[PDB]
Amino acid sequence: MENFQKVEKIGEGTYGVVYKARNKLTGEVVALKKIRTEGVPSTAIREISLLKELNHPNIVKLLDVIHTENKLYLVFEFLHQDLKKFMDASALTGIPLPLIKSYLFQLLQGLAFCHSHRVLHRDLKPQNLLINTEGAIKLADFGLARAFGVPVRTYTHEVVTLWYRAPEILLGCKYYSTAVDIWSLGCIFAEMVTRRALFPGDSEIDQLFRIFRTLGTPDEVVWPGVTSMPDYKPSFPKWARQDFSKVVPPLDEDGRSLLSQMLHYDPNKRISAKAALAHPFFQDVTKPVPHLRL
Ligand SMILES: NC(=O)c1ccc(Nc2nc(N)c(C(=O)c3cccnc3)s2)cc1
Repeated sequence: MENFQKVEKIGEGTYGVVYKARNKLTGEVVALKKIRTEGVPSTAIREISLLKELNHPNIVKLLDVIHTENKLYLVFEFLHQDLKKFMDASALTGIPLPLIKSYLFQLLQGLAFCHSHRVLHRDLKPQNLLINTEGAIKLADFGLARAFGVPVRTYTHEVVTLWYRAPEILLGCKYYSTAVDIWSLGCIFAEMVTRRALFPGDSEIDQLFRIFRTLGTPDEVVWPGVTSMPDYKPSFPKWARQDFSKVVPPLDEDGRSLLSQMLHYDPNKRISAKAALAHPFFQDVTKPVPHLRL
């Protein structure tokens, strides 16, 4: 990269490779994401160019967009660690509840902001959540399937994670609502608490059935319209819903209650980010600083 200096490769997202780089001129350290190849749509670059204005303390700042040679480069502010790494590093002891609560609260603030601006993330996962030494956590990547789509892998043979995908997506809904982000965040919340992914599916059907085995196979009573969904099959096994206290022990009732609302099957009953911020679980929220080893 003529203007930069790919310090190190720090990821390989579902579109391209992310590098840590220094602006040889400004000297600023940034995350540079290279995107795939035969001209690159102008509709996306306009969708992207729209993200530059989406600034919030809990959203990774998109600094520059550069189109050149069937290659699209996205320049983002750099953060030192992602939540996946932090969770793995905290696996022995667990992330303290107050920090879990702070991170959840901040991510809901970030989502309330995006959603009020009619922007959906669509692919929330621990690897797309970045943290710093000051205790902030920010939303990164944003997918962009409305300006690109769901990739078969990433760009070069890679197993896309389905663990955080909302059921309406798995059932073939063609129009996603902001509810898909609340579902993913609920899955991440559970994972921070238990130190185990909630629904670790290894295929779309296994992902769906893992959800059904835990929350019960949905029906018209809890999810009006579900049996008419594109990929719904009357032949799906009928599993009973599991007691919620068994899913995220030892989370307190306030936490369970909020998680249950973030995981409602019906996208329309699923709690909004705005409403979640008002939940009693956050009455005593604070902003602890994490112990980060960089
Ligand atoms: N695992 C690591 O050591 C690690 C180190 C530093 C990072 N730091 C990152 N900073 C930004 N801004 C990132 C992104 O904007 C991003 C994230 C995910 C997909 N696409 C773009 S990744 C992330 C991970």
